[PDB]
Amino acid sequence: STFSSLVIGSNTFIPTAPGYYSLSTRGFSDPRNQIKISGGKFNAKTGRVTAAVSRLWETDVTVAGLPVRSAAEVAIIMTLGRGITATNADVLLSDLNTLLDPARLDQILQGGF
Amino acid sequence: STFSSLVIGSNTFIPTAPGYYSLSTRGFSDPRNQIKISGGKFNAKTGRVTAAVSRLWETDVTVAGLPVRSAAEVAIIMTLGRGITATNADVLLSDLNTLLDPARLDQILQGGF
Amino acid sequence: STFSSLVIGSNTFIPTAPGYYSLSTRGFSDPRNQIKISGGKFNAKTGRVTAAVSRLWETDVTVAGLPVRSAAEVAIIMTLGRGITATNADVLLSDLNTLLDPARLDQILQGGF
Amino acid sequence: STFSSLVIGSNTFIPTAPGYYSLSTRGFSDPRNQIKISGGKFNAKTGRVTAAVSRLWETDVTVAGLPVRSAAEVAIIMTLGRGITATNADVLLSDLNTLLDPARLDQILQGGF
Amino acid sequence: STFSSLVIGSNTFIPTAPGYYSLSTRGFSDPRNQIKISGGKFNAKTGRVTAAVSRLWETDVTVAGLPVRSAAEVAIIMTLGRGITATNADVLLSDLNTLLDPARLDQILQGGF
Amino acid sequence: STFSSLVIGSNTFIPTAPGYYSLSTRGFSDPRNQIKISGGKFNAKTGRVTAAVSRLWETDVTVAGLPVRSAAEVAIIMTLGRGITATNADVLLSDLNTLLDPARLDQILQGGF
RNA sequence: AUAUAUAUAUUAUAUAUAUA
Repeated sequence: STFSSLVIGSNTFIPTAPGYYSLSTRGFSDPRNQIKISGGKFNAKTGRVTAAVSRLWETDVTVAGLPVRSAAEVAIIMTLGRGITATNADVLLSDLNTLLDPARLDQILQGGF
Repeated sequence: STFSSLVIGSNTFIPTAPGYYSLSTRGFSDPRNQIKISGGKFNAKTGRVTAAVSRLWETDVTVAGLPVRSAAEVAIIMTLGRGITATNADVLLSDLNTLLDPARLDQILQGGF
Repeated sequence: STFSSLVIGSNTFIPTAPGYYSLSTRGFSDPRNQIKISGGKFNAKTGRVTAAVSRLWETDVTVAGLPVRSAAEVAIIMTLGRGITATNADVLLSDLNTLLDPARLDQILQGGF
Repeated sequence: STFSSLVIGSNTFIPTAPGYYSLSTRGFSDPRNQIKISGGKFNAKTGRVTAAVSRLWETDVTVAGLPVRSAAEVAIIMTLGRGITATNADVLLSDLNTLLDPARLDQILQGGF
Repeated sequence: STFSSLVIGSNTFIPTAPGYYSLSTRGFSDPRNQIKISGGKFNAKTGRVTAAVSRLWETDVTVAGLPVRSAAEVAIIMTLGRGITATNADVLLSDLNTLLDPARLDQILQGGF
Repeated sequence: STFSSLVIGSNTFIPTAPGYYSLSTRGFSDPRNQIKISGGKFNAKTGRVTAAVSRLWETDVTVAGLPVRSAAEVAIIMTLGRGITATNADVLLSDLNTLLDPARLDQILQGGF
């Protein structure tokens, strides 16, 4: 609703459902490729604001000879006390995306502590 | 202590607690600056692996004229089905980091759908 | 029966069953391509005449590796109070067709409010 | 909310209520001129997505010597099985609008089969 | 997000939450400076439309030697019967703004009947 | 009681009832044109003061051929924490009256969010 | 008689399509 479109490089996401922005290429019965945004929740009790941006992707892969549609969800959840800047948030996120290369991800996905 | 250390640019994080890595500069009384990794959860019931990497940062900031220590937490939660690659995950995460610039982050944190 | 045939562009629909007009080409085992008209109903309680023109199209597509025939139905329903012209109705219909392009339709099918 | 505004020819419709887009000119006591969109509903049982776009227009006409406000509603209802494109739907809609001219519409409103 | 932006002199308000527009300068941790619009409620029972526009402003001020963040909210509630124009409303509102200068505002806030 | 009269341009309002100031032109059985002031309420619990100034106007309009007296009420409600100035109030009010022109009022009165 | 779907009013009212 509040964003007219979300652009990432070449890819352009149009808003479909409340909180939902799906790729312009993808049809309605095509595998989902989208972004979910729920944000701005704030309670005086915690003094902290909470928001969440999820990236959801589906791909058709043949596993054990059977074509199945597999899902993949990367959800970011932000909890920021008063005094924190959106810039602080992007810095922490950037730190995490730098930290997660496919090496460490394969190792963490099988159990890396 | 699967990872001996986590390096992000110049910043180096040493392991302290199980799945906890904090910056080498900081003290224990100093505000927290750290990374929590708990990953690798798999059930063949759903064929889905689930992992989480969290970034936690505290800063001493003056808010409305009063000195306060505030917390900021960006948590990534990955839920991947069979046949999704760690490369797919880094792609989706990179998409999210590119999407979240401070402008959109602020809009969403103030309530953006 | 009250329409001898319905011409739409290149295609010509002949009546088969009461209120049914299918494409002249199709054989009986071919997928259905038809128009269902039923209208003129008036109840004194509401003072509203009501009419409907449905369009039904089937196509053979492979889904989940199985060749299957799926359907697609677009139904227009007109409810008009005393003092409305058929021209008022064609104006409203034209408005809706100008409004619904494939992009907006995909959006609405994926959950558009 | 997912559409900032709907332009149709000269006229421009702004959203007022969830799923409602009325003409920007009209005041609150003026007759209603609006579009009602609600769609995206999918049930696994039928494998059919269903959506609806209604057009609602009221006008003030004297009937039986009494000035009365009467309504006129043209509702499009889309039911699409797996493997249909939004382009398939716009084609069917265009077919119906080409088909329905005022003459045929008057005929159908007066009882056309 | 019916209104893409609210402009008042030099100040520009962007939409954040449903019916919420905050100044483009401010951050989420920064004090609130915003406009809440919730309007258009109509029942034919009373023939009365009801709408509300609120202005919310926070400032960090030292009070009795202690730094405090204080809130200030001016809320307009319009209740209009059939046949009242939006022009009538702006006239009445302009009357109220002309009437409330700081002298009378202070007198009334200290208890003026 | 506390104000001897309220003057707005050419128009002069005399106090009639406690909290009530009606136009000097208007008789007692004439349509109401008045200002209601209730103000100064302050509780230590909230720390905030509340006041309210309403503008009430009635006009005779023929609707559906029947002459009816329609009401119109624009109420301002102020809630100001300690540290706020009456000048701050007039500024916020002035912002609102600048923001509400007949364009945006007609659009909000039919539902603008 | 069964199944599916849309719109109006504060559970009720109106309407379309598929199957026996």
